[PDB]
Amino acid sequence: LSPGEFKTLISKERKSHFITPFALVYKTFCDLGYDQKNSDYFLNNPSEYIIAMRKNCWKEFEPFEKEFTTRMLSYLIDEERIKDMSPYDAIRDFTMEYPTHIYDLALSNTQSRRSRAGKEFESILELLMMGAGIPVDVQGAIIGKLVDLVMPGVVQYTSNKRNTMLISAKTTLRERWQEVPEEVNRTGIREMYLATLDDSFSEETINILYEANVVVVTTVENKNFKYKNNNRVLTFEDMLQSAMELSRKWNNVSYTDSEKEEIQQSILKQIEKYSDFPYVVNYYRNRLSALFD
Amino acid sequence: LSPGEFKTLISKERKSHFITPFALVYKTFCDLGYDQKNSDYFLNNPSEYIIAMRKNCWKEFEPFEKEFTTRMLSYLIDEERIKDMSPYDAIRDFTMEYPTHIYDLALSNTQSRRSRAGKEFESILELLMMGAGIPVDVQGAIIGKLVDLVMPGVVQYTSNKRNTMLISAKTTLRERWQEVPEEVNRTGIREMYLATLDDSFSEETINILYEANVVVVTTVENKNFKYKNNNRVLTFEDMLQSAMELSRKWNNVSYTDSEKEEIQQSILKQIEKYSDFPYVVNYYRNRLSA
DNA sequence: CGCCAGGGC
DNA sequence: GCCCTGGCG
Repeated sequence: LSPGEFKTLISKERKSHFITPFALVYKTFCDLGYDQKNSDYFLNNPSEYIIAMRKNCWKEFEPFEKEFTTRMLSYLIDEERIKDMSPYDAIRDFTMEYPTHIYDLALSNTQSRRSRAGKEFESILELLMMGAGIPVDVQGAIIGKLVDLVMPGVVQYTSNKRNTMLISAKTTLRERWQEVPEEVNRTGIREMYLATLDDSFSEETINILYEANVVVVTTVENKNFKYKNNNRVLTFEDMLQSAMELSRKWNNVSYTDSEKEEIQQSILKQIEKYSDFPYVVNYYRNRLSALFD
Repeated sequence: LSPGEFKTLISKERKSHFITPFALVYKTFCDLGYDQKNSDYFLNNPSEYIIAMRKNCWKEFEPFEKEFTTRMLSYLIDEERIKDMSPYDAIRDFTMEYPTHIYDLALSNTQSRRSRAGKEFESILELLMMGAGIPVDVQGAIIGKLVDLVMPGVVQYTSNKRNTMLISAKTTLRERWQEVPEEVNRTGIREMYLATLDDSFSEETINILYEANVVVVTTVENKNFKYKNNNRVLTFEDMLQSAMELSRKWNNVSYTDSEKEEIQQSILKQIEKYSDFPYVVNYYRNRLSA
C-alpha cells in the first residue's frame, strides 16, 4: 500500500505475468511463420524480418502492458476512502493521494520496456542469424558483454579472430554508442557491427565510430531515408551477406580434437540456455552434428 | 486532448513551471550559505558539501514534482464523461482510459529527473570548484562534451595539456562509464576525473577505468563505506587537493598577448552565460582582471 | 548531444 | 552487468 510495497508488488506481478523477452520473441518468430522459412529468406529479407518482428512483439506486448498497468493501479483504489466523493473529487483524490505509486509504476514500466526492448532486439537478431543458418554464439547463453553475437563462436574467436564477426545491438544510440569503441579498444576487437534502429544519429558519430572500426548497421528503410548517400552506414542485408560469406569459411574446417570438444561444450551450454525452444535447439544440434559430419 | 497534444502540453507546462537545474543548484548553494564560505571550506570538505547539496536540491524539488504531476493529470479529468459515474467507477474509467497519458507524464518526469540529476550534479561540482577559487572553464558555457570542467581553462589546455585537469561526472555509472575511456582515448586526454556517487561499481570497472586513465572520484563516505582499501578510488577531497596544487602553477604564470585575449574571450562567454548569477559572475570577473 | 534521482532483466 | 519502446535539459 506504501509506494515501497507497491514496487515489490509491481515486481512480483510483472515476473509472474510476462514471459521472458526471448520467449516473447520466439513465440512471435513461430507465430509469424519464420520458423519455416529457409535460410535464403533471412539472408535476403533481414530488414523486413526485423521490422515485422518488432511490430508484432509490440502489438502483442502493448495491450498486455496497458492492462497490467490498469491492474496495478487498481491495487490502490480505496473504495472505503472514496465513499461519498463525486466522480470528479474521486479522480481528484486519486491524482493527489498516490503520486509516488503511479510514478513508480510508470517508472517500473519504462525500465522494463528499456531492458526488454534491448533484449528483444538482440533476440530478434539472434534468431535472424539462426534462421540464416549462420554459426553464432550468443553472449547471454554460452569479448565484452556488449557483444551479442560471435560468428562462428567464442571458441574459434578465442583461438583467432580472423574470419569472425562480432555484432552488438542498441535499439537507439544517444551517446551510448560511445560504449562500443570503448569495448572494441579494450579487447583489440578488429571491428564490430553495431545494429540499430536509430534514425537520428549524426555524421560526426558515424565518423567517430568509423575511426574506431565500428560499423553501423540499420534497416534499408532507415538507411535509404536518413543515410542514403552514406557508405559508412550499412544495412542488415549487407551485414547478413558479409556473415554468410564468412560462414562459408567455417563450413568444413577440421578442428583439433581439443577445440572440437570445446566447441561442443559451448554449443551444449547454449542448447541448455535454449532448452525450451525447439527451433533453437535444432539449430544448435545441427552445429553439433556438423562436427561429426 | 490527444497525448500528442498532452505531451506538447507537458513540455509547455514544465518549461513554464520549473527553474533550470543550475538555477536550482545556485539557489540551493546560496540557501545552504555556501556563498559565504571561504575557499578553504570547499577545498577541505568537498564530500560534505556535495552530500548536503544533493540532499537539499532534492528536497526543494521532490515536493514540487509531486504537485506538478497532479496538476497535469487534472487536465485528463473529463467532467462530462464521469458525471453520474460511481466515484470508484470514475477511477476505474480514469485508470483504464488514459493510462498512456499517465505513463507519458511519469515517463516525462523520470526523463526530467535523470537529465536534471546529472546536470545538477555537474552544477554542484562546478560551484565546488568556484567556491574553492579554482580556475575552471565550464564546458557548456562557451575535449569531449562529456568533460564538464577544464582546469584552468580550454585555452590553456589547448596550449598544452600539462598541468591541467579534466573532470567529468556521472551520478551513477551502470555500464555508462564505458563512455569515458572512449572520450579519453578519442582526444588523447592524459587522464580524466570521473566524479560519481555510485556505490555499486565493481572492481573490474575500477580496473578497466584505471587502465584507461579515468580516475574515479567519489565521496569519502562512499569510499570508506564501499572501497576503503582500493587506492584507485579517490575522494573528492583527494581531487580538490590535486586541483588546488595545479591551480597554483597557473596563478603566478604570465600569459602572452594572444593567449590572454583568448582567455578573456573564453571567460567573456561564461560571464554572458551566468549573467543572472552574482556569485558565479563575481567568480569570472576576478579571473578577468588578472 | 549528453544525462541517467536507474529499475528491469 | 547491460539494456535504453528514451524524453528531458
